[PDB]
Amino acid sequence: NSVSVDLPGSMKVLVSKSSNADGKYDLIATVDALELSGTSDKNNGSGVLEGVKADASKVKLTISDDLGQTTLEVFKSDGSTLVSKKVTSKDKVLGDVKFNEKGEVSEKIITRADGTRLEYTGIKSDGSGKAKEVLKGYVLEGTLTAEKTTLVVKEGTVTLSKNISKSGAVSVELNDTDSSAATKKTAAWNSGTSTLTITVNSKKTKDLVFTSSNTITVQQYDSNGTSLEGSAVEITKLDEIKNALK
Repeated sequence: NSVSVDLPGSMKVLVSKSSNADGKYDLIATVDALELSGTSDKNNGSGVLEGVKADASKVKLTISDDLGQTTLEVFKSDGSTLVSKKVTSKDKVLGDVKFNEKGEVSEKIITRADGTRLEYTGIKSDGSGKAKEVLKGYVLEGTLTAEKTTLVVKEGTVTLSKNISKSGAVSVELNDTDSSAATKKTAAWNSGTSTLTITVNSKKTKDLVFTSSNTITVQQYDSNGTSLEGSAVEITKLDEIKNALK
C-alpha cells in the first residue's frame, strides 16, 4: 500500500510505504489523466516520474528532495527537445514556459503567489519580446529585453514607464512632452520606498507607490505642495492610473 503526498502545483504522488531490494521507493502519479511512474532513493515522495502522452510526447515530473519544488516537462517523442516546462517553486510561484522547435524559450508566464502575472510572449533569441503585467483590476503592456521589462501607460503628452530589471528591481519614470512650465509633469523616483513623486509647476502633486503586494496607490499632496494629505488610494482600474497622470 502506498502513501499519498501533496505536491506544489496542485499534484499528488503515491510513494510506496517501504523500499524494494535496492532500497528504492516506487512512485506513481496521475497528471491530467496521464499515468506517470518512477523510482526514488528517497521515501518522502521526491524523485522523478515519467510517462508518455497519446501523441508520443515524453513527460517527466521531477520533485525536489524537500518537496519544495515540482517541475513538469513535456518533450518531443525522442525525449531530446523540450516543448513545455511548468515549475512551481517553494514560494508557490508558477513558471510556465513554452519552447520552439529548437527547444528555445519562446514564451514564459510567471504567476505570482498573489495570482498576478508577468506574461512574456514572442520571445526571440536575444531574450527580447512582448510583455504584459496582469494586476488585480487592470493590465499593463510593454516590451521585454535582456536588460528589462518596460510597461507603458500614456495619457495626453505624459508617458509613464514601469521598469522591471532582469533582477526584478522596479523603477518608474515619467516623461511629458508638454512644454508649458505651468502644466508639464516631471517626476522623481525614490528607489528606497518604491515611490514616484510627480511635480507640476514646482509643486509636488501626488505620490504613486508601487507596492510589494503588486498594487499601485496614489496619494495627493496639499496645495502647498509640501506634505501629503488624506490617505493613499489603491488603483483598481487602468483608468485611475490614467487619471493620476492628468
